[PDB]
Amino acid sequence: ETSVVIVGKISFCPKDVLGHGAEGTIVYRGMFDNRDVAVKRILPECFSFADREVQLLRESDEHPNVIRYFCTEKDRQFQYIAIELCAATLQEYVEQKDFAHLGLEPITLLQQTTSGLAHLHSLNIVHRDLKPHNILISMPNAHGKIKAMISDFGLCKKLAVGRHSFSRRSGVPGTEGWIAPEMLSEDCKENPTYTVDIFSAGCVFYYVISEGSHPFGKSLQRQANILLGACSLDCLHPEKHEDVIARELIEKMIAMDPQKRPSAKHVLKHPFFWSLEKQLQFFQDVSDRIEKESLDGPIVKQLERGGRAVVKMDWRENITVPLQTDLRKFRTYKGGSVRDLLRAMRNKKHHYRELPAEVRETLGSLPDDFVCYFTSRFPHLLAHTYRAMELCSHERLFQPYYFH
Amino acid sequence: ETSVVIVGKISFCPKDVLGHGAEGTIVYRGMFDNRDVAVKRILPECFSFADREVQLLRESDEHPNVIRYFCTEKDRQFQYIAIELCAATLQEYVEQKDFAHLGLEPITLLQQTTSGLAHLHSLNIVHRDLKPHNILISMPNAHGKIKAMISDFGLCKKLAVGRHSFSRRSGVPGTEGWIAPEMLSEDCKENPTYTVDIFSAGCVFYYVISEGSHPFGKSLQRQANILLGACSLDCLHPEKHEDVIARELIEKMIAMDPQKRPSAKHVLKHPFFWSLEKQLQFFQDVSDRIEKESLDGPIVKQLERGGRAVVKMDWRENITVPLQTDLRKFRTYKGGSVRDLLRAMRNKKHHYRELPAEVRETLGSLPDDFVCYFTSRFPHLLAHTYRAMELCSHERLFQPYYFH
Ligand SMILES: N[C@H]1CC[C@H](Nc2ncnc3c(C(=O)Nc4c(Cl)ccc(NS(=O)(=O)c5cc(F)ccc5F)c4F)csc23)CC1
Ligand SMILES: N[C@H]1CC[C@H](Nc2ncnc3c(C(=O)Nc4c(Cl)ccc(NS(=O)(=O)c5cc(F)ccc5F)c4F)csc23)CC1
Repeated sequence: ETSVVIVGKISFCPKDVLGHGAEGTIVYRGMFDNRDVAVKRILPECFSFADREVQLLRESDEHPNVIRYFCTEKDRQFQYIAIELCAATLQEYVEQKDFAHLGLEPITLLQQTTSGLAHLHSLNIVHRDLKPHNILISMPNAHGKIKAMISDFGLCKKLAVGRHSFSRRSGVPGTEGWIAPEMLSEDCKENPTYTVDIFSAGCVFYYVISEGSHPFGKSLQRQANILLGACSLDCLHPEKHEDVIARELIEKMIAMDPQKRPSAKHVLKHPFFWSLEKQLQFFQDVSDRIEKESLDGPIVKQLERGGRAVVKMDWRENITVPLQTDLRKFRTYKGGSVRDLLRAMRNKKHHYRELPAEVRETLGSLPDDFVCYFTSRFPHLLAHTYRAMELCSHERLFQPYYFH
Repeated sequence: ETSVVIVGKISFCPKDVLGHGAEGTIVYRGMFDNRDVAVKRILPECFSFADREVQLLRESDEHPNVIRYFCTEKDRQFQYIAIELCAATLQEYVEQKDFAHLGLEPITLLQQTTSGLAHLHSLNIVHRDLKPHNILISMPNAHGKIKAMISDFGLCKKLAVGRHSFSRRSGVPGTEGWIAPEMLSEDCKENPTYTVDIFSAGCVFYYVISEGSHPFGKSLQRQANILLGACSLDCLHPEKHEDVIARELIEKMIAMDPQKRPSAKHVLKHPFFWSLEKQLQFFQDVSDRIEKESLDGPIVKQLERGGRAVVKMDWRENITVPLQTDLRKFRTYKGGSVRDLLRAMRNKKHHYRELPAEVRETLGSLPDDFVCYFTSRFPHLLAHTYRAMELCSHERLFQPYYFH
């Protein structure tokens, strides 16, 4: 005994409220062409912007991590925008989940969000209101997989061709606690640009992997801390390898200097998104790259700068006893050298199949267990090597690992 | 002074005809929700077919290489189906002289098509009408890039739950030339299955890379030769590396025994689609795997079976003089051995940075010219090594290269 509203090909039940937007807009569950949709109702004072918004998303190239638009209808009083129906917000995903049964789904979710953002930016569109509440989680497809989608383009700006920045004349679009600091600065000479989205995404990254925390604290003091640069990444412990890599990326995404934030396409290349196999492949390509480099050369000096803390003074003392026994039968590696620890890894990896069964047992299978054997014992190895080998980042061998 | 037809939210100008077909079929250029679309008009004698097939298109169309459906309108006389407006068919792409590829070359097109096909089969949808006329080429996107899309879903069937097969009662295309033989024979025990699409795809593959030829002849003799098993791949040359690899894949796709045809996901794993760098990596992983292998073990024995033709009696005599001069130090490399050829390749890849400038100059840069140096001189090496190392296809290191 429920009621239906039909405006053209868009139908919805007024009792199925999914949320409330800005300016007294309501979102309903509904139907369009017998597809499940979400239906946003807007006011007459919004008809000009909605047509501009719809024209933006109807005309832009489709992308799997940008929400799919279906149809707009107008009646005597309202406009209605139908889009793909989603199961949840990213906010509800983080509140209502336990990241043990998910595995790499949180990181895949952030990589999809970042792909969507890189797609917007390459169309010269700055979102300016990225936040967990308007990153949407799809309904499971026929195979049960889900994905993240960027939505809510009311605050976005399409830069003119040739422009790389926009002026603050419109003021401060955004939501308190996710606004880049250069947006709220009286004495900032440089116009904001695409990197306002990187700062917001950085906060989202930390929000997801911390399962609810914000780099700049609780919501009431959140935006004040941003202006002061008062951030804190406590949930990332500095001696767990996964947390070190995540901290290296996020710190740059939320950096106070906008020009120090990586573009969205840079973010996607970071080791935060590397599989175990690719990390070991990076260690191998590095070890091969520096095998004939002199100890006085710029590449090795960079790699050894701070190296004793990376290898924990003597890495041969921080490995398992069967691998210590096996390393002594051969030429001696220098225990304080990052380069030699990489050389030992490359050598045990290349000769894995002929290693004594005791040594293959403590290393574990190639490549997953093998690489974690080293990264879990030397949690700064990959981050430190990644930063040091930035010198070779324009060479063909290191193209899969960096971005130009 | 041109006339406009409006049927619901679909409109079109009947002067803008795009094609004709059976059952009084006409396709027009038109509009829907202010997008350019193609509009197909069908008769009352198709209302029954049409709705079932529109639903299957609506369940498949989220994949980027499946045509996107937009709207369907029922008319007091006809039915009208609006889909994404496209620029060309695959047929026009192959047969038109200076067809701008727009950053889309034949291999990427075939891989896009197979990706779409694999998406369908994973939804338990068999297409059953795959041919160049109903693979479409998109309009360029905002970045100027184009892609291929499967369409013409009028004959596609969703298999019943638990069936891997369908019966020949209701869904064989009226236009022949591209139909798997078991769809049209009578002496047939097994019922047709997904591999009817692979057979058609096999013919399309040849049609694209041969630039217009069919494996089974021209027009009317095609389907007759298909039922006969009389095919010919003579555009694929036996002494060109790309053609040898292409022939090894197309041959299994159009195989008479439907059970011997690889699935669409298996096709995608075939070296036909490997980048140059992946091919060089396969050679290195093989060479490492057999370095300590017994000369009389099954693996090396398998690798040397027919090795003389692969290395052309003496591979040391079929390489450039600078590389010959550089291999002189390695007197352990036997020129009659496929394994030793692989060992020399791996050794010069590993030590590439240290090689003299003469040697690097004839090899070319790593990894593209380097791997082509050898495959262009030993056009059977990859195909032979690939088949030979199938003995190691269940080992973790050779997971990426095979299909399990
Ligand atoms: N508890 C859960 C919570 C999640 C619920 N599922 C949802 N599924 C899908 N959408 C939503 C929403 C929601 O606001 N949609 C929405 C809608 Cl309908 C229209 C416009 C915009 N913005 S736009 O920029 O104008 C815009 C214009 C375009 F032409 C295309 C895309 C656009 F974005 C928008 F963002 C709120 S919830 C929810 C299910 C119940
Ligand atoms: N020289 C160039 C040539 C390419 C032209 N561009 C095109 N762009 C986009 N579509 C086309 C087409 C074209 O047939 N569309 C089309 C359309 Cl509109 C609707 C349906 C189907 N499928 S179906 O099997 O009929 C079919 C039947 C059912 F009952 C149910 C579902 C179905 F799916 C289809 F396939 C023909 S040309 C062209 C531009 C000029």
